[PDB]
Amino acid sequence: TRKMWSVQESEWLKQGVVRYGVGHWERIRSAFPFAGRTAVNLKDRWRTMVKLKM
DNA sequence: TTAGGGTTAGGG
DNA sequence: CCCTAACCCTAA
Repeated sequence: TRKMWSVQESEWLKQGVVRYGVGHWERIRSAFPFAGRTAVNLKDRWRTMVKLKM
């Protein structure tokens, strides 16, 4: 069953993009305790986030 | 391993 | 429901 991204999970992705740049999905995943999220999930979530503008 | 188009299932 | 966010597919 798919799982909605929490606000904490979302905030981790913003700080990861700030600290390491966009496209560095596997580097951002190792910098935060992402449980059950792959680097592709992070890439998809970011595209989702820029559409909703977050 | 990531980018970008495509797929799907669950929540608004 | 059914739209869209969370998924998948794959070239390079």
